[PDB]
Amino acid sequence: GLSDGEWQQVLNVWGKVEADIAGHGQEVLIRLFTGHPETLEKFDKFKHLKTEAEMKASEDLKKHGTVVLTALGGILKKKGHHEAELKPLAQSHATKHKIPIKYLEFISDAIIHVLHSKHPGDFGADAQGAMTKALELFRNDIAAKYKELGFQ
Ligand code: HEM
Repeated sequence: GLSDGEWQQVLNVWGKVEADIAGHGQEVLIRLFTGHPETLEKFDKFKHLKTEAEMKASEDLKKHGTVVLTALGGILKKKGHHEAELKPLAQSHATKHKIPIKYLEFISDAIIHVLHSKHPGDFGADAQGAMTKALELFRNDIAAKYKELGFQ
């Protein structure tokens, strides 16, 4: 449950991401994969990436980063009214990709890390609070769908 002012902060922060969705998406995934190498194993199409240099050079990783952040941005712009947008992602990530909710926590924190890394001094405490709450809401609603599906 975010207030109007918190959603305003989220969407203000998101404008930073939308200015360079592929660069943000790439760095989010690289942060996830390097911070939590087990997550790489969930991607048949990225498990060949042995080094961060290879990840950085991967155009397909940037492409997927764009897909991920485009989806997330579409969800965030719903300001919590995202049941229709979230449902297929929860279902695909539970049933097809088999992504534990822990990895969604990892990527949530990776987003925060990337925002500070790319916008040092420009991702204020209020913005971090609001973005964190929005990612928690996202993760929590996914978690509810995971529970429905019995997925761990
Ligand atoms: C912000 C969180 C995330 C969003 C918005 C997101 C979004 C997406 C989207 C839109 C797709 C393609 C459509 C689909 O299959 O449903 C996708 C595919 C996938 N996602 Fe995610 N995802 C997220 C987090 C994760 C995490 C944390 C993992 C694994 C650690 C993961 C693993 C995958 C895999 C394995 C695929 C299929 C990739 C392929 O083979 O093309 N996702 N994701």
